[PDB]
Amino acid sequence: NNSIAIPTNFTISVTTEILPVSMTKTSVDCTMYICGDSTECSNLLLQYGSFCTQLNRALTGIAVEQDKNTQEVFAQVKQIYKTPPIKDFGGFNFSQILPDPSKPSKRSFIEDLLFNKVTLADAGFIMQYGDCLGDMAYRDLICAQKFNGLTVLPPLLTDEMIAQYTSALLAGTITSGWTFGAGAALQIPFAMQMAYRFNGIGVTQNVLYENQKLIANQFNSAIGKIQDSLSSTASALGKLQDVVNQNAQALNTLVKQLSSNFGAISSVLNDILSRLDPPEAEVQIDRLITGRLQSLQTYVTQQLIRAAEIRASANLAATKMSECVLGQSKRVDFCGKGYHLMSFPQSAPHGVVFLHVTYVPAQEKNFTTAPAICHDGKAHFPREGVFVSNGTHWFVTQRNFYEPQIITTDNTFVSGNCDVVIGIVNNTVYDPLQPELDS
Amino acid sequence: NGLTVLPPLLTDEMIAQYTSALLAGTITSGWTFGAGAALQIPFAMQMAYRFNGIGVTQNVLYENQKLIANQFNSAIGKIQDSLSSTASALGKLQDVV
Amino acid sequence: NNSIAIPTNFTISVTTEILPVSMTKTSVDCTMYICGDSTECSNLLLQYGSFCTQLNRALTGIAVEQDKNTQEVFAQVKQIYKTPPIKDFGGFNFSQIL
Amino acid sequence: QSLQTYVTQQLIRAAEIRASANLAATKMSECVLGQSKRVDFCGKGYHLM
Amino acid sequence: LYQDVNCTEVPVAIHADQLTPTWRVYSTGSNVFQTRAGCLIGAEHVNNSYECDIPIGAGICASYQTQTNSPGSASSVASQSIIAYTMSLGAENSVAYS
Repeated sequence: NNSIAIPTNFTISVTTEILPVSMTKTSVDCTMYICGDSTECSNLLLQYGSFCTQLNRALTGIAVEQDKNTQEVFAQVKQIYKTPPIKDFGGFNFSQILPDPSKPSKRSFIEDLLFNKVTLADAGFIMQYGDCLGDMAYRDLICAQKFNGLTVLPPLLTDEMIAQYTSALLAGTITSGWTFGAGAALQIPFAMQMAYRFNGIGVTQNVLYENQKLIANQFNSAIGKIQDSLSSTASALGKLQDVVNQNAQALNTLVKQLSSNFGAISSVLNDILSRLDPPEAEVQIDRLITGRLQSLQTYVTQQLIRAAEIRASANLAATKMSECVLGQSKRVDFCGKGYHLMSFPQSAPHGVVFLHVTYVPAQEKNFTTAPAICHDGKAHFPREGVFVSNGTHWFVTQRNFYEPQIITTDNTFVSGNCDVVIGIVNNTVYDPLQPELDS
Repeated sequence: NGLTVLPPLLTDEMIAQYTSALLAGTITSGWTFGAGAALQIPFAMQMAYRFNGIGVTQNVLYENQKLIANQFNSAIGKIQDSLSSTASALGKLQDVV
Repeated sequence: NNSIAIPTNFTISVTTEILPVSMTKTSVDCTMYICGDSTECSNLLLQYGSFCTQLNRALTGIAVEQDKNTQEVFAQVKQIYKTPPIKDFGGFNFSQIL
Repeated sequence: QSLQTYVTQQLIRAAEIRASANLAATKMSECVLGQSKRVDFCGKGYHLM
Repeated sequence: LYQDVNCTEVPVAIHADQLTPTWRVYSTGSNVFQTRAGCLIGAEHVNNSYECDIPIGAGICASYQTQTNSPGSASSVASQSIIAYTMSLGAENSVAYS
């Protein structure tokens, strides 16, 4: 009942959260998939009718919603912001995560390391080696893989645009803070931004300045740890890799299903027509078409589930961006473990990454606390901060950090008597008025 | 017909232990353990900060601390009544099963 | 324009919310379900091929996500905390729920 | 066909359960571990714990 | 728009192979030029960039009038026609930071 723990030091930990946003845009044509340039097969297939028309509509809606999710996640500000030519932030160094002006491509160092950490090949010259794939290098374009018309519609938003949006948001956060998300951007020094954020979490900004430079180092070192997270853990991008693998496996399975017999004499329509007469082959063709239609329906249903999963992830990503990045969120464990300070967005292939800079206590010490102090019959409750004791003297310190100060009437007010409080203790309160009256 | 039911990875005892640990941290460490290292603090002093969080000065708490505790205790009893007077509290789980 | 309402007393109400987390983990085998120890039925069923393999993968993914949901809901703290042997809280009594 | 229908229903149930579990975890992070200022999120009335 | 294809196999007998690096494209300005995403007929590429009107892909959007949301006079029977252009990414801005 009389023991409390007060933090005497703090640390600035940084975590990473990968959130899928979109995925590959696929499309399947009934004619080519089911029938190979055969009039009879097309005539039989047209009997079903609206099935193919509704499947195409569902696929188009899936693509539209996938594009809208990316637009909402990234395209949130009409105004593009840019960092100043001189990088002065009071000690913070964002050049590691900011785009490199020298490189022709405006890609951050983190994305470059993410791409590099995947197993690549050395047989030849590394000129472009994958501009859209989810951190790999493969053979020729979709046309190489499109032997049945499995067209892959290019994403509406290009990686360069996503990177530009991420850079603009990051620059606004550094310069405009959270003001630009709530209206017109308002420039303010970065060193003064953390001051308000600490007060948001109940920590007086006075500590910040006293350790400002140090804090910057604590931030800088944290960025380095991110690199280690890539070397010591390859599962950070597990979500995107798993989604891509699942999509590829589903497409490949759908492709191989074309060769399934489904109980017919042969799996090729031309062979059936050549060896067997058309009229009696009608039943076999109908059965094959029915099987292929069932497989297509199953694939489309799975695609719908995947689209629902991706939209659900993208909505959370956008909510975090609005809260974690643009502003400061009071929700616990929503913007990363520990008290939230800010968040930095980063582009990722068919996904987004959030780096949450948070406030976490480092060193804690025990103290003896009392519910209040009542000296001359009138109680004295703390407006802000909790009373602490070292065993001989009683001091008042702020809520989330150790900063003892002499107890004065300025930081406390009178409410109740000695008797009303339970467990109260007696102490002297420094009254500034008293010394003045002495002279 | 081989309708195997794979046992859950987490056992009810582990779930109960997790719930007890979280409850104990809340009583002793408050919300500090969720934001970092646990920081012990009396429960009577935890409600003081929470009242200020909702714009209520903690001064009332102490003046009615014991009373408030009773108000809390009686509430637990009401929970039991909620089971006797209403069997639909667990409707979701029963319907799913 | 000149009337306000101020509370003179307060009450501590408690409510309950039941939220599903997981459910029974099921699995279905194509062979036994469709064919009873018959070679011809198995041969005919293997013609479809990847259907059963993808259904099993979907079921495994469902189980994995159901387990992960429980892990996230409950397994959030690596450190296990325990109440003190003496139950003193200034008047609160959690022994009913502890 | 029956197995496919059952698996589809199982997928819908799994999506329902995950949607419930995400809300439960969010409440645990907010309602239990910390104090939430959201109204009617952690029960009717001003949230205490 | 013929999508994910190149308008080369289409029947054309009016031009003879002149040994050109890129599909005999000799233009004085921003005249129609072949695109990798697809081959478009009925619009002319413009260097200037404006807000997206009809998204297509790879950041290419098509618009009818050669202006965006004019509070004044709209299009006419004049030389203005449908155009395809790279959508302007937001609006450029600068912040005085010190």
